[PDB]
Amino acid sequence: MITAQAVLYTQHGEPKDVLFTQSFEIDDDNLAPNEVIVKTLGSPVNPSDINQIQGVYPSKPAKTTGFGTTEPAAPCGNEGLFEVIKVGSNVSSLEAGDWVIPSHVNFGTWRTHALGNDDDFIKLPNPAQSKANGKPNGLTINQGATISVNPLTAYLMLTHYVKLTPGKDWFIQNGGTSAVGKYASQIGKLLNFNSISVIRDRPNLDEVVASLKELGATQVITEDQNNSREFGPTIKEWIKQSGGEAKLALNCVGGKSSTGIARKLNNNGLMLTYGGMSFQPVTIPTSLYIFKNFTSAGFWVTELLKNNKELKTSTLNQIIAWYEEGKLTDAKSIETLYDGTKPLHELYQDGVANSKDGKQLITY
Amino acid sequence: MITAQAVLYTQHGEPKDVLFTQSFEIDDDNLAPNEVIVKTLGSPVNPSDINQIQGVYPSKPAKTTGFGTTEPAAPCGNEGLFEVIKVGSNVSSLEAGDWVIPSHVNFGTWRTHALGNDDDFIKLPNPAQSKANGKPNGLTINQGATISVNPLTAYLMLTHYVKLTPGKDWFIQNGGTSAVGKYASQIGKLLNFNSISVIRDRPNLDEVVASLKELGATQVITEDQNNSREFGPTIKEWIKQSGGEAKLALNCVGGKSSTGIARKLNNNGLMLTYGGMSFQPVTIPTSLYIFKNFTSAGFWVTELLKNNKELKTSTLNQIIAWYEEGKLTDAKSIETLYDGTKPLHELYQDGVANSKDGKQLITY
Ligand SMILES: NC(=O)c1ccc[n+]([C@@H]2O[C@H](COP(=O)([O-])OP(=O)(O)OC[C@H]3O[C@@H](n4cnc5c(N)ncnc54)[C@H](OP(=O)(O)O)[C@@H]3O)[C@@H](O)[C@H]2O)c1
Ligand SMILES: NC(=O)c1ccc[n+]([C@@H]2O[C@H](COP(=O)([O-])OP(=O)(O)OC[C@H]3O[C@@H](n4cnc5c(N)ncnc54)[C@H](OP(=O)(O)O)[C@@H]3O)[C@@H](O)[C@H]2O)c1
Repeated sequence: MITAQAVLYTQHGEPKDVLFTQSFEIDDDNLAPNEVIVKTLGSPVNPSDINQIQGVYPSKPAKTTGFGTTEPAAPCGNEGLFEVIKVGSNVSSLEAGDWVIPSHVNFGTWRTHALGNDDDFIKLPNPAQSKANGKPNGLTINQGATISVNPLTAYLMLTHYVKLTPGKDWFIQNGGTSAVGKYASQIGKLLNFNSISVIRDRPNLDEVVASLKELGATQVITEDQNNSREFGPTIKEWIKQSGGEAKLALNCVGGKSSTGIARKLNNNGLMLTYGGMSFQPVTIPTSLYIFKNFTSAGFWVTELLKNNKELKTSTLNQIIAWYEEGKLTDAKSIETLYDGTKPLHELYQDGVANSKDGKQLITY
Repeated sequence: MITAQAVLYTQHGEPKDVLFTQSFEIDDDNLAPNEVIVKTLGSPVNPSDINQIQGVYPSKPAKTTGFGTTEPAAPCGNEGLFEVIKVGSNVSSLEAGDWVIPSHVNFGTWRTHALGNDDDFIKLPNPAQSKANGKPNGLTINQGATISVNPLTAYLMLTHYVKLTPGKDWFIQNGGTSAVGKYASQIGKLLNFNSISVIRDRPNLDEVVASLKELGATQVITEDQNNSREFGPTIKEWIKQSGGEAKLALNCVGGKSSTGIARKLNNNGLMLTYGGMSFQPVTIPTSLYIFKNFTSAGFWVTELLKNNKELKTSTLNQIIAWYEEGKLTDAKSIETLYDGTKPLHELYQDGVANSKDGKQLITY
């Protein structure tokens, strides 16, 4: 008989307002033949998780009484890393000790345990298994807990929409310091795509520029350079010299930033909007559409991979392989350990409030 | 020897400031074997013509001294209807009396005459020729003079990008009172597309609404209604109750208007931006891209048809056929006749100044 904790809400709103923690019990002695019990190792706070609770994200778990509430309640969090604790009599694809992520969104990963069927999960190698398998590296908890959204998002935006000629063509991305952006820089490096990362200026600009170039940005500019008519020819020359074109823009900021990166594409450019961190709309001069044949589209990993297990699997497999080979590193998280002294929902509330500090991971 | 008149400018700027009339001589007796002389029958004042004169349009005729000026000067106007006055010895694609339009932009149509080669012109049937061909109608001067831009633009936007299901699907367009808008409404009716036209409010709204519905708009709303969150569900009902979807948005306004019509599309909607009458940029909420898989693109008839003679021909032929069959009517022009007493440039300056009154056509 396991006592678990889950972060719930019964009504949408700001996480600081509507979240609470619900204790509930899992009976490890009553597993159906295809059922599995998992224990959470870590799960991040993503913007989508927050948007989901706020009610402005049209993919969400049902509100149910399943965690022992009287009011229907929804769990929180869409990705995370779990460890298999026990499996039913008919489960052969998972065993105790295995690492898994949810196979689908809306599973609720802001909680200590879960009961599910074996097909609710996708197996990741644990570090012991990686090492036994002759890999130079095993996954860290943060790498496994964050493998399913941001790395896939970067990979798919860079490969699924426009073919960049290796060693020649460019993508331009804003939110250069974001977790997605750091994955995008690395994957650009691994696939030999040139890239410009746009970041907000900061006192240690030089340090951050150096870090992003190491990850794999070709050039790094500030949003002020992004805004600059004067600086524009600098960017054109970079591209001219490469013999390639700027064919793809990645936008998770909106507002002026989206305008700026759109302007820097060659004619017949494509922008994918995948976030709006500024809360400002995507703003594009009429002339880009008419005269430069700019196209502005969206990207939603959840929808793309909704009914494409094949694409999810091969992408996820590539990310796993890169980690095991040491070719990819994670967007690092600020980690907060749950030990039962402070209610679980307060840790996540803190993670939401502190997300400005950088990606937050709640660990167990 | 023919004495002609051309509207020119030596320096870019507002038409009211920079235009003048230049007399020039055309020799009707010494034509090269491929050369053609034409007499202008009518030419309209279009936004792009003004933008060229203003120097804010990326495609413009070269400044030249060929009209007999000291300073180099450019001609004005991109479309018009001409009558063939005389052809060279090797010309067999055109005869005297034939009706033609320019085959390419930047021809300079704000003038009485032109000398060019036969391939500078595209033949339309004159009313004699339509009659002899058994059509119930021949083209009018305004229909010929304005056939080459706005109706091709409306047709191509409606048919070249997304397939609307006849009798079911919708497009939504702003600038509903524009010439292009009025063509689109009719072409929508002819192809059995449902549509919403968004227009600016005005004293005679009821009359304008009736007029556009007569042309073919299924529904007409004001920009206020376009902006209204409360009115939104009413528009969604129109589309849902028809059994179709709103798949296409046509934008020539920009700004809040572009936002509003984008919001009315179903998932996987496409917006085509073909103008920016508000001078505000195309503004799209991030959520439409991510969650509605909205796409925003451009339309420039000049670029699209620039190397697609077959598509241009097919479209032009259909527009001609509908006029001939009496199935399509022109967006009406306010016509100013040049009798040679008032300087030609003054007629066009007036046309420009009065273009807010509606499409202006100078006739000869
Ligand atoms: N569509 C999808 O499928 C999908 C999937 C995953 C993620 N996303 C989106 O990707 C974006 C980043 O996600 P993440 O997980 O990588 O988050 P993250 O690690 O927390 O990074 C947040 C980023 O936003 C920047 N930022 C914050 N406020 C800003 C502002 N007002 N103007 C400009 N930049 C601002 C931050 O830059 P600073 O360092 O300067 O503060 C940082 O780069 C989010 O919009 C998220 O919703 C979308
Ligand atoms: N990209 C291409 O290939 C292409 C081809 C043809 C035309 N166009 C563009 O299509 C547009 C219409 O051209 P047209 O020849 O049809 O001109 P038009 O007949 O003169 O129509 C002008 C339209 O603009 C509206 N308008 C004017 N000022 C406005 C403002 N501040 N806000 C909102 N609406 C405003 C007018 O509405 P009101 O009645 O209320 O005044 C009217 O609907 C222009 O932008 C033109 O440049 C583009």
